[PDB]
Amino acid sequence: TEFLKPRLVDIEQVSSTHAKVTLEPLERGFGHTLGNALRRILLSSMPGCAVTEVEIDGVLHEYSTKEGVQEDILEILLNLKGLAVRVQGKDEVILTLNKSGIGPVTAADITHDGDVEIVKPQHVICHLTDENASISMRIKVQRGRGYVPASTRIHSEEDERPIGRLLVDACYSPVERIAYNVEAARVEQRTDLDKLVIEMETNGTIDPEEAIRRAATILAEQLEAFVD
Amino acid sequence: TEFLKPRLVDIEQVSSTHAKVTLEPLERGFGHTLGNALRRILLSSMPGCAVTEVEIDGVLHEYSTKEGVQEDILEILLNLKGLAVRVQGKDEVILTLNKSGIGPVTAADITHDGDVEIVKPQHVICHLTDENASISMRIKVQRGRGYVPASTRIHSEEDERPIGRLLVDACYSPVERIAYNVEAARVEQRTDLDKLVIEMETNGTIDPEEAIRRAATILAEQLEAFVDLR
Amino acid sequence: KPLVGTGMERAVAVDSGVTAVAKRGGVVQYVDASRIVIKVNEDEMYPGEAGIDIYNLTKYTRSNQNTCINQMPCVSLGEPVERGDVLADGPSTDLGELAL
Amino acid sequence: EIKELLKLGDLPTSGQIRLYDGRTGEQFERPVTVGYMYMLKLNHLVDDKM
Amino acid sequence: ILSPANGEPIIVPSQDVVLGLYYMTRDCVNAKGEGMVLTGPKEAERLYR
Repeated sequence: TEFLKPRLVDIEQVSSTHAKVTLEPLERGFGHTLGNALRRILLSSMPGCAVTEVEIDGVLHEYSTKEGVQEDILEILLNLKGLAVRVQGKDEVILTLNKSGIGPVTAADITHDGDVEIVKPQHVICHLTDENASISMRIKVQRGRGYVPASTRIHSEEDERPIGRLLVDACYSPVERIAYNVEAARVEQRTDLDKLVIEMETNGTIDPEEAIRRAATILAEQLEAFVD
Repeated sequence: TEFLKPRLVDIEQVSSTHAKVTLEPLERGFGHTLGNALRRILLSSMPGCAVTEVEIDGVLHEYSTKEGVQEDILEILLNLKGLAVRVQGKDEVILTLNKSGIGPVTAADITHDGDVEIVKPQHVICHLTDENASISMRIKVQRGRGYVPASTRIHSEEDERPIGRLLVDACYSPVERIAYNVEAARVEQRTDLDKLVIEMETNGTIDPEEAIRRAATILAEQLEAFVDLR
Repeated sequence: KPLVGTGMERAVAVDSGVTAVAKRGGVVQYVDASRIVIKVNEDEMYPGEAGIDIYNLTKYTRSNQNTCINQMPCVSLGEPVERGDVLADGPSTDLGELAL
Repeated sequence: EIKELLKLGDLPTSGQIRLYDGRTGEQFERPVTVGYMYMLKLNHLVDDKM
Repeated sequence: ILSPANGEPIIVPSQDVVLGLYYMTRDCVNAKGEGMVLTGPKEAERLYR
């Protein structure tokens, strides 16, 4: 055992959501081990809070329409996934949205509480062409883990839903994109060692370095039963 | 947040080399991550011993022949590359071989020191085909990791060696083949869990428990410089 | 050796005259890394001499394209040998088959 | 005849098997051929050109 | 990057890159995730991976 370990060289930040981190030099073939383990941990197994289940008045099914709304309801159910939320006390809670008149229905017009934080108040949901039209719905938000689509959930549930409950894809994990890359570096005589350049992009609720260290901690805490 | 940890459970020695190691429980998506991480770090970073210099008397270079020996000396070197020793205390030893008379010369009759364990004592080295023939050799055994050829060592070292030291390539790593497998486990009501099964094929020189513990150690040490700093 | 060949390995390896072929039948007497001494059968011995053949193999030697020519004994001690066999593989043969 | 041989040793008749990957541990999407070629050196070495 | 014999580009992608570009962009009739909706290319990357 004559191990070799790095000196974190660069973290060059592009915005509040983007980042890229180089790291150099690693023993030969230790680029891919670390890159791959981190990527799988980030995509599949982080915890977070997000919207799951919606109740809209006067809507029965995914195909219908409501007069006085510029969108379909498919556009609504896409605009309602990126709504980044932070819950600190509960494990699930319910929002209520109530609006009338002409104007874009931003996220600020929602009924907010003390223990729930919305991190992009400018986010759009729907438009209202007719000033004689109103909108009134209620939203269910839950805390979980990973990524879970809707077909799996509906196959799992045979419950006799009150006709009007629509189900969304969940996006619990707070990472938009991660991608690594491994290229060659040098130490005085040896031209084999590897530098690793990961490139990460998350929504609100988490600053990138925070995400990377929490993932690495998850993995080491898994391994802790062998070292000693 | 229903995190759960693995514990090393079962070891089942099929033979003196083959071995299967079970390991459970693992939450979904963690079979493959651990499986492939430590598959990649068992095949490249284990420490083991292998022969690295040979001195045989009355022979000057490795292209000659000898009186009453079946193989010519290149074959003796290529047979010595693959004997498996186990050294307890030191990091380099000198072993001695010496025999006379008709018959095959096997690895059994290396004049053992106090703390050198030879794994297979039925591995052939030479053949003697005349009643007057004799052979006497001095082998050196070291410790290290990875693959190290002879050209690198000859160009690095400034030391001077006589006419008669013969250099052998070294291949230190003991693990030969390794393959894992993820299966579905049984816990009281959690049907969500998994189990990992690693099957490992090596020569002697490594008891599998120690192999997996060393792998886990170096992985955690690598992650440590990757948690705290930023 | 090659795992898939066209049956005409053996003729090219023998008729190219680079492997040492037995001259008369017998039973091997003394095998070494650089010579083999064979003792002929009684039926093949004409009554002048004692009937031993001696083969001196040619160890490492230059080939006029600058490569290595050498020969390896292919029989053990004390096993019979019939006329026409091979007793020593050449530079690029294997038990009398062209293996390239 | 070649397929009778392949079926005598318990190997897939089609000739091609499933290969995983070395770096990521994932499976290649499609079956892949595997077999034993017989190949040669040639003496156009590099150490005589550079 | 334009040949002087006739202004046709001279960096056409050759023989192996084109097969990758041709195996990505094609359509099967049954595969999975048939007919669900996304929010951008990024969630398409996450789903495929």
